[PDB]
Amino acid sequence: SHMKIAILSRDGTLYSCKRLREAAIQRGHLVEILDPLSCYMNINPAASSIHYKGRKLPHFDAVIPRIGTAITFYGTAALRQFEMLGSYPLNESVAIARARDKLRSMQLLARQGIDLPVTGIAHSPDDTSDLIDMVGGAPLVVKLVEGTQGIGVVLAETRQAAESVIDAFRGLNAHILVQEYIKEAQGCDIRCLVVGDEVVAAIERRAKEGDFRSNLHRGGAASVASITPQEREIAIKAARTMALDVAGVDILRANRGPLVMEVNASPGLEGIEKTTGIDIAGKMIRWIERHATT
Amino acid sequence: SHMKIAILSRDGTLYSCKRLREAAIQRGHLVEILDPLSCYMNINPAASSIHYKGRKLPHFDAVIPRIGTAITFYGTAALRQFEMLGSYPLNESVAIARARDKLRSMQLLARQGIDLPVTGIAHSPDDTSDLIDMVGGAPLVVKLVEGTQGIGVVLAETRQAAESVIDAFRGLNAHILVQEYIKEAQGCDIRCLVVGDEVVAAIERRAKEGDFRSNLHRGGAASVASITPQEREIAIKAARTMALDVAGVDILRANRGPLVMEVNASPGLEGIEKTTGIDIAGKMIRWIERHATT
Amino acid sequence: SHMKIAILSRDGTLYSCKRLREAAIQRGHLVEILDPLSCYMNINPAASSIHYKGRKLPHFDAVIPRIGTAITFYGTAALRQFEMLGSYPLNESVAIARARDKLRSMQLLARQGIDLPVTGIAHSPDDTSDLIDMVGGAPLVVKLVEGTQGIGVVLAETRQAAESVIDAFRGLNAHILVQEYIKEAQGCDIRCLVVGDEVVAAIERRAKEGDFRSNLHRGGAASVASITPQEREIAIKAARTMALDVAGVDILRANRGPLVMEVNASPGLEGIEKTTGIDIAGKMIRWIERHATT
Amino acid sequence: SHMKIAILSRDGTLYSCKRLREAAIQRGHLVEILDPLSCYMNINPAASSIHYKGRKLPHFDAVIPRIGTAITFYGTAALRQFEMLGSYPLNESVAIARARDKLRSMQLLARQGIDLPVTGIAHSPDDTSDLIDMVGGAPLVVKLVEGTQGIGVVLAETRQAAESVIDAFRGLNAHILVQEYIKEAQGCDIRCLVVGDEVVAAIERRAKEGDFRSNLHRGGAASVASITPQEREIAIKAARTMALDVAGVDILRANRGPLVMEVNASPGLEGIEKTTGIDIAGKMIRWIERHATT
Ligand SMILES: Nc1ncnc2c1ncn2[C@@H]1O[C@H](COP(=O)(O)OP(=O)(O)O)[C@@H](O)[C@H]1O
Ligand SMILES: Nc1ncnc2c1ncn2[C@@H]1O[C@H](COP(=O)(O)OP(=O)(O)O)[C@@H](O)[C@H]1O
Ligand SMILES: Nc1ncnc2c1ncn2[C@@H]1O[C@H](COP(=O)(O)OP(=O)(O)O)[C@@H](O)[C@H]1O
Ligand SMILES: Nc1ncnc2c1ncn2[C@@H]1O[C@H](COP(=O)(O)OP(=O)(O)O)[C@@H](O)[C@H]1O
Ligand SMILES: N[C@@H](CCC(=O)O)C(=O)O
Ligand SMILES: N[C@@H](CCC(=O)O)C(=O)O
Ligand SMILES: N[C@@H](CCC(=O)O)C(=O)O
Ligand SMILES: N[C@@H](CCC(=O)O)C(=O)O
Repeated sequence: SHMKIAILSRDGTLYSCKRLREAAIQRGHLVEILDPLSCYMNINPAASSIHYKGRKLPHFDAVIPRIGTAITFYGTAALRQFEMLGSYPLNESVAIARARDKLRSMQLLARQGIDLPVTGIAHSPDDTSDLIDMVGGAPLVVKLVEGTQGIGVVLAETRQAAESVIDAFRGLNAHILVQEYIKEAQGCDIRCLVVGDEVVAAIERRAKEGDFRSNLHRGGAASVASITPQEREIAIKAARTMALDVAGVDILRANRGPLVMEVNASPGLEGIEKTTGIDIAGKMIRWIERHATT
Repeated sequence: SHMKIAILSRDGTLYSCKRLREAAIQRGHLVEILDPLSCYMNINPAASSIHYKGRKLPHFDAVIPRIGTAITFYGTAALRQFEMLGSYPLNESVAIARARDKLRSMQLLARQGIDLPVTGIAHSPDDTSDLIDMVGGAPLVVKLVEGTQGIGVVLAETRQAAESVIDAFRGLNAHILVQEYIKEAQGCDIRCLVVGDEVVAAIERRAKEGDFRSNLHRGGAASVASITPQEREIAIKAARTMALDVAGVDILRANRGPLVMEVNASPGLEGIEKTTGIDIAGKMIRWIERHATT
Repeated sequence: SHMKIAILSRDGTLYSCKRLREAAIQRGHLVEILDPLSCYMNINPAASSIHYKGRKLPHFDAVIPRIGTAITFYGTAALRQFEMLGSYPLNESVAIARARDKLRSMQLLARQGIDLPVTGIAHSPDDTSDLIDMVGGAPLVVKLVEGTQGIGVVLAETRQAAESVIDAFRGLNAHILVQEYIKEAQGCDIRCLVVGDEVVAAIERRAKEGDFRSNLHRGGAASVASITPQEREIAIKAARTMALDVAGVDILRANRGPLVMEVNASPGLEGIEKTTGIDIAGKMIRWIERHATT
Repeated sequence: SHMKIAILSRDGTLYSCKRLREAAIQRGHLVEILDPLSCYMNINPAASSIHYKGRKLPHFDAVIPRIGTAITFYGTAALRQFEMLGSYPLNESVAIARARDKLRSMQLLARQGIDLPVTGIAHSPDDTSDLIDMVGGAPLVVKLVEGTQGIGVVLAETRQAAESVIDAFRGLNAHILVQEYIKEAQGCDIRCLVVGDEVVAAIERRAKEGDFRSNLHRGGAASVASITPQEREIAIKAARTMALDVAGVDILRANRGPLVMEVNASPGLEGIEKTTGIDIAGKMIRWIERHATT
């Protein structure tokens, strides 16, 4: 087999290490870890070599992009050139790009029939009351975003809280913002990791006592999870819908049923690997092996 | 005929006025001018009405997006919902979005065989000298960008100037940056306006005495233009390649031949209309008439 | 008399016009309106001439700074050099600088015994409940700030609203934030204009029906005002405390008495002049005449 | 003795550790390390207790501020309240604030007779050529700043390089910018640390081969230094001029003589302590002991 695999990321942390690791072990591939910001290239004379620290990169059979949530325009541009050069990517540029846009993504999932929590979109709404009644929620979650980031979620328990929050962010200096209703659940969401056509690993993220969130560490506490065949199907469908080869789908257990809340094109590996003991980084190299062409 | 056409833009300026104007005249259409930021809607239960100042919008047969270069994530999200609701757009969401990304666009044009000036892409290159020799240029233009904007172009006449400039912007607080070679020309570029499958109008933009630029007004001076059949074909091909129904293509007259430098999905109307005396806003309403379905 | 007065501001709008106007009329002074951003100078060899569009400025007997709320670091640097060159300023650099910092200013006023509304300061408080009980308010105003700007005020009517708002902004991407209690009043505040040791003019700013604010135009409606001798004294004391020669003091009429809410070192002239019919721009030139040394 | 000393900083890193360390050792003081962002307090009813994680802070005899270069408005506001409460600060709020403003500081040093390199100040100069000839330098250093930060320095060796750089940053999206001439020296500057009325420690910072800088690590390499009595006097005078109790003065060895280039109100301790083996953190606690009042 023996591939030259590149890993597009900004440094050596567990996930990037765990595949330098699993690609050198598994069918003895060669691996170079490249900062996308240090690539530079002629986007003109179509294709052309990619340059890195004064030398020309040597042609990778595959590229594993792991692009930051703040470097996504240049990151995917570099990714694109590798694709143009022949490298197989897990998660392709177009799909990664789209994925960062939570709005376009939520829309896409919704159109494709995937059960989400009822969700409003807004920026400078002009009539907060009408916005709150739309969506329905007497208590709901407001999620600030700003461009393509996320900079806060907050629970609004009463009508007035939801009003004061929206009116606050309305001062466009916060820009785009999302409304969806809160849950039964209990600060607990299931995170599935999809690689290709299967859910490779899954954990429960539980919130702390003080309010909810649940986030990785906003007071988070991980534990191994018991996914229903229904939840497994959905998390795969979300990834398929998104055109992601590797993805983190987050699911909320509502009375009505499982609801997708978020999809990630660069899920972290540490918490989910350490929690379950599963070789995820290996299932990704294995996926590359089944699809890249040497 | 009689359509309800919406115009997605942030205010009443010549271009937005000139089509409220041309749609009310031409086959007596009804027009509402909407700020995208004031739309708010359920992106979930697939489709769902768009809300605006407390009321529900009434279904537009067509939407004319004219989205700002700084509102492009929410703008195209709102655009998308109109599309999902049945409205025909001139310039669709996906195509508009992509267009803002100058990097993805330059790449796309290049791949599709369109003659551009030789162009390097870079962010934090690590070896400026190698970057400068790549691209070739002893004198070249450095174009700062930052995310998806543009915040400066500058001519670097010597090797050292090109060095000092790159090293300056390299401090990532400027982020993504473009290198391409300077011209014969003479601070003068041809701007074509494409509507559908034809170039509807064209002007020459001439720079002032002090250095170049040429920009609309960075010292700009407009005058009617004599486009060659070759230049006309290209400006149409660029728009086709970009999937833009309406576009501003800017062309540089180089010795080698015409070179596309830029493509815009919301070209201004004033300078080009006043200069030529052509009813552009009408050719766009006319285009809508040939393609929207009532 | 005949002075050379410079006006440090970024353009010709009512206030800047109304003193080019009043300085050319009143004792026939000469006036140049300079953009601070276009000044450039040697801050070293102590003093040294200030340069502007390739020429050296000619020595102004006085400088009227009218520096933007976003240009205040360079603005006051240029201001400083004029001071170093001999020019008398109304509002000096140090005082202007300090004034932009609403936190340092509120603190200073408070220390100097000036009645303010009870006010909490916070950034990432860690225990919102304790913050809300401090300050007291069951209903209070949260005022987002971010560095030195202001980007929103909002009323929180219930405990929960005040909670959700603080928790929202707590995501430091909003940075520094202010809590103070809401009023009787009724979206109405008195704005005094101080020039030297007297209140030169005063208006009432009344809010619209929908909630409060009251702002110039956040639904604002101006009308001539009846200031009590007590309110007049305070607005003068605030300016004195702040070391401002010209200032806009905003006062809230509370049961307890008049409360300073805000102090401005570049108050607008239009609304207050048109409302009252008073020649404010002239009272400022007159002040310059009494204090600048030719 | 036994003082309660607070350390205002955002975390445990060498310098903050090395004084928790030296204050618990030296005359057995009690130390609490507080994040300024987590303080919250009533700036009104003059003074009032400072709150931290739901509890009231207990009165510190002294406060050691170590405020970030990006938190300086809120940081110094919290600092100010400690001062208002009786705590002795090394480096007081006003002096710290001013210090962040490199422009006001360079100006102040210059006015007070301290030899600096010849330095131009500019933002959007309008005539770069005149700016370059002012300052004199055929080769000079351009230092981007933006508000109050620093985001780049660069050497411009030729006239054209200096032109292209200024014209680049001129696009105000870089904001305020500094010109000063380059050196003999050789990417090497002397860094003195002043505590009170003496230079407590000093190192040489040497640049790498590729161009200059010299920065801590922009390729930096530290080594113990041999300060002349002249250089020692200056570094003390700079700190005195700046009203800093603790300061990092950086000096360039020019033919003409020693030139101050920079003054810091929160110098790092690690590089300078490890290089020289001097107990700096102790000389600061000792200073506090001589001046704080229990
Ligand atoms: N609609 C909702 N209902 C209930 N809890 C939610 C909802 N949205 C988010 N949360 C909680 O808040 C946390 C933050 O959500 P968010 O930032 O959108 O996603 P992520 O967990 O991927 O960062 C989630 O882990 C979840 O437990
Ligand atoms: N590669 C180039 N060679 C010569 N001149 C150029 C080049 N790129 C840009 N210019 C000049 O600088 C101006 C600014 O270009 P740019 O900002 O990229 O496009 P736009 O004109 O669409 O804003 C152009 O009008 C053009 O005349
Ligand atoms: N503590 C308060 N109590 C009642 N109303 C307030 C309070 N603070 C502000 N407001 C109202 O909100 C408006 C916005 O206040 P702010 O932005 O702080 O000052 P400014 O009016 O100078 O912009 C004010 O005009 C005022 O009428
Ligand atoms: N005027 C100058 N002449 C020569 N070298 C300089 C000059 N200014 C700065 N340098 C070099 O560049 C480095 C960066 O300078 P700067 O960022 O201003 O200060 P600091 O070293 O405090 O960060 C300095 O250490 C110095 O060696
Ligand atoms: N969200 C869109 C798709 C977005 C895209 O294709 O990029 C939809 O409803 O299909
Ligand atoms: N620039 C890409 C296309 C980008 C896209 O499809 O969005 C190419 O070379 O085809
Ligand atoms: N706010 C400070 C004064 C601020 C200053 O002097 O700059 C005080 O209580 O005196
Ligand atoms: N730079 C000023 C002093 C600045 C200040 O006092 O804050 C001077 O020349 O004195």
